[PDB]
Amino acid sequence: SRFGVNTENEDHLAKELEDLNKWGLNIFNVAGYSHNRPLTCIMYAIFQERDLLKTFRISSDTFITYMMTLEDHYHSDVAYHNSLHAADVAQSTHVLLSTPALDAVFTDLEILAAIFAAAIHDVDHPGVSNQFLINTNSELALMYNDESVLENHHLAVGFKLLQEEHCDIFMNLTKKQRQTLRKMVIDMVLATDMSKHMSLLADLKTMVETKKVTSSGVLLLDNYTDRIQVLRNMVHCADLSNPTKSLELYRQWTDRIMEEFFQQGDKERERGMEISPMCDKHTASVEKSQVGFIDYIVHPLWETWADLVQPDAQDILDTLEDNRNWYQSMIPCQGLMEKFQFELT
Ligand SMILES: CC(C)(C)NC(=O)Cc1ccc(Nc2nc(-c3ccccc3)nc3c2S(=O)(=O)CCC3)cc1
Ligand SMILES: [Ca+2]
Ligand SMILES: [Zn+2]
Repeated sequence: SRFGVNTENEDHLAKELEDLNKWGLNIFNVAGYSHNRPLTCIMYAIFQERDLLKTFRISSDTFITYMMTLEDHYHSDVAYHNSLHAADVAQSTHVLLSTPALDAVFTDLEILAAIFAAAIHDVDHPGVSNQFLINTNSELALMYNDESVLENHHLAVGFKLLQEEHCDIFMNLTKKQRQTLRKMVIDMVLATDMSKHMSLLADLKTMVETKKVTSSGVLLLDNYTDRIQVLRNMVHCADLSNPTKSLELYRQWTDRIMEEFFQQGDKERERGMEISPMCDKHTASVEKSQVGFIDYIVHPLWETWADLVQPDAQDILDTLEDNRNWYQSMIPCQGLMEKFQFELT
């Protein structure tokens, strides 16, 4: 196929894609059967399922041309922040959009924006933190004044690529649509910057305290401000959903991010940086740092999300608690979480 699917596993892929609308889709199998084109292959599936191609007159050719281009701007050598992660965040956002509490809430344009935002949110990620780029006086850091450095970059590159030959998937939108989508996308990607987590969660907390549903139990959002707030927390949840997938999947994610963190530690050493060495793979405690990560970041976010969508996210929340318990059981320089927390300042 134009996708990279051999006639061999075209049945394998279709069977894996039967769970396109599920939390337990396995995005790794999708990349195996697509020749490492998971982002393009899953985005195509998502757009078909939602009938977004026809709603917005994005021809297949334009969509595939843009997606394929987008996906090549992810770096396959970066262990976690590659096209598989982006594939996963998009597939995950696709599911969160369809939870019954969010049944008919969002316009097609809002759905288009959320999922697009998920696909581009990490494009051209060099595999290092914002703070690394800051401390090295990276051109990117200078360009965005050390503020949401990479998040700004992802947005820049994701829009830039619309301009390549037959890559403008938004060309048949009206001016008004394009301006609304853009503003929403910008707002969701910047919302994936971790130093904004706590302020993000502090507003989601509020939203829940005065939430209303229809007689159908569909959450009620009557002005742009509310919808974009839900949308941006949705994307950030998606971004932080690894620990809520099946233990088998979660551990693969953790393995990947730890490789990327350690690979960052090697660059810090190599380049002789700021005397404050992070722990290496012998000296770190990865398990302890996970439980630290889930208690401090992941669970408080997911618990508040589950509140908003009561009881839609319960199986998610229970799987989170099971996984926290598994990492918990496996527990025996500046540590991972110490380095994480210190660099929020
Ligand atoms: C901590 C440094 C290295 C400075 N990095 C950052 O601030 C950027 C950053 C990038 C990704 C994460 N995302 C993740 N971060 C962690 C983690 C964070 C701090 C201490 C120990 C672990 N674990 C996981 C993830 S994940 O859900 O992606 C995969 C599953 C486990 C957090 C932060
Ligand atoms: Ca990011
Ligand atoms: Zn991400």
